[PDB]
Amino acid sequence: NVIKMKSSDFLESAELDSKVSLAFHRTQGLMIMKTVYKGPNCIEHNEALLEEAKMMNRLRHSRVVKLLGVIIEEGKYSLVMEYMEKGNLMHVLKAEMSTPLSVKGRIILEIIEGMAYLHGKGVIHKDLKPENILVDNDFHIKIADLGLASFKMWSKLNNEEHNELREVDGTLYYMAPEHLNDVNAKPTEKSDVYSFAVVLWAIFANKEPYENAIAEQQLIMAIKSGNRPDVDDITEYCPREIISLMKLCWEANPEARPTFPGIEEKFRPFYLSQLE
Amino acid sequence: NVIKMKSSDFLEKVSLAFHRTQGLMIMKTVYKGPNCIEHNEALLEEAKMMNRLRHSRVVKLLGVIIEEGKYSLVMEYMEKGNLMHVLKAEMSTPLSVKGRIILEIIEGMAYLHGKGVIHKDLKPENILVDNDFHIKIADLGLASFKMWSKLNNEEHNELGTLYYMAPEHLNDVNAKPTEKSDVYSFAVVLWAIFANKEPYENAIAEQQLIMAIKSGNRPDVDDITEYCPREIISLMKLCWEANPEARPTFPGIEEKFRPFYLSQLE
Ligand SMILES: CC(C)(C(=O)N1C[C@@H]2C[C@H]1c1ccccc1O2)C(F)F
Ligand SMILES: CC(C)(C(=O)N1C[C@@H]2C[C@H]1c1ccccc1O2)C(F)F
Ligand SMILES: [Cl-]
Repeated sequence: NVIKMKSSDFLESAELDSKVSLAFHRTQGLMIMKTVYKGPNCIEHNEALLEEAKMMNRLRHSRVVKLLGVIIEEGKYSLVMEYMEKGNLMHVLKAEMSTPLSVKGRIILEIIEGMAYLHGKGVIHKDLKPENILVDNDFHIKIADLGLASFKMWSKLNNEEHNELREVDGTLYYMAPEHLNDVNAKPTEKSDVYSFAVVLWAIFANKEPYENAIAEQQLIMAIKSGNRPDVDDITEYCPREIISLMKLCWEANPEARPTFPGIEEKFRPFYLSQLE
Repeated sequence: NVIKMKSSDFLEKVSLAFHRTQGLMIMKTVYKGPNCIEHNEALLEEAKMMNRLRHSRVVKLLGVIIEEGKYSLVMEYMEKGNLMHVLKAEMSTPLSVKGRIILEIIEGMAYLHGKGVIHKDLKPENILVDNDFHIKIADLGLASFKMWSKLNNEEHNELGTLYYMAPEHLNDVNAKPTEKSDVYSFAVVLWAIFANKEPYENAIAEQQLIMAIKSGNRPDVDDITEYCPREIISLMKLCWEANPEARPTFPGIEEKFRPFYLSQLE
């Protein structure tokens, strides 16, 4: 069941850099709060938002970010989630203290475990990227869906005329070429395997791909016609097997890519023998 | 789909099996004898059902041999054997490894319950261990697979149980197992992990012990002469409650136990 929380239960809410904000619950401590809508009171979709909140609460796994509660009040709808101290994956990869190969290896296997969990329950992420991989103080990771790609009613609630905190309209580096300039195409398990491929590269590069691209359409068309992250831009020691894995996972044809159980079967013994 | 394998694909009853292209496996050969032709369709459909369970903490069925007079399940190799065999070795298992063994057991049982499977026979013999001390839950007695289990116990075929069983099933074979039946087994598996031996060694009859267990008696916590933490003793007492409804679920165990493992034991 979903825990129904109140705004009075939280003392202060400091907006943090990437509205997502750090929130101190008065009895249960530090949490993250995605406040999705703030505005005038319209109680139209509350049944579907709560049922969608129930569905996202059913997804329980050690490598998936738990929804802890929801604030469903007059003119404010928030999601409340667990706190992951080191922030997102790209924030950790850019830090002054460098992350060793064993921790990187463990990060990749935890990513695989979490994606396997979600695919096992029929969920396609549709938006796997470093920003959606959150890291605790022991370097263990949890996958989030901060763009609300799996949850239509909460995502549509953001894009509304009444909303003061409206999204006026990063993702495209990790979006599979079949989806670039193709809004109608249905994402699959294979779409996420592409994103993962680009996440692997990023883990060994310590940065976002495609730094030298100038315009958006230049990049879109480049990626659709075969261009990938530059493998020679990996300065530090990435093993041969992980480079082979990312090239396999960023195949142009979806059916040429492996699935996440197939990745895990290959990767886990490699992690244990070579990296741990 | 299930991979249909051949005897010619292997070089050799439970035995070590070398697949000619894929290396070492275990082959549980359930039947060897004359040709039983009728229920090969049900055996293959039951083989398909056991093939749907893919998880790092569950033994994968790699294939099945369904041939003239010979029926075998082929599964992954686990070098150190069952959990009880590893707990009895001359080199002791440290507390951190034991903690990780418990978490892997929890992960696997949560996987299985997530796919609607009740194990119904969780015990150290069904927990296999690899050379790095990582574990996988097995169903070596085919408790979830009636046609394959009945195929073993057949007239033509030429080829300790009670200690982990919840009291609701002792002297009540008709009662339906639940997720909570496995939670009791796990509770007794925890005890065993810190004792390095089977429970109830000093009991002298089956019927005495069964009725004792049904009326609340449990494995002896004073028999633990290693450091078992306080909160794991609290966890096993919670998990071996007489009333099934009083027991936690495996997601409930994990929520408590994982952060305990991470902060205190890792
Ligand atoms: C609460 C939110 C949506 C969240 O991370 N999740 C909800 C559930 C588990 C987790 C999640 C991760 C990835 C895909 C689906 C999904 O669904 C958060 F991002 F606000
Ligand atoms: C092949 C056998 C039966 C096996 O362990 N399993 C089959 C599938 C996954 C795994 C398993 C474990 C536990 C319960 C059911 C189950 O069903 C092996 F013991 F021979
Ligand atoms: Cl957890």
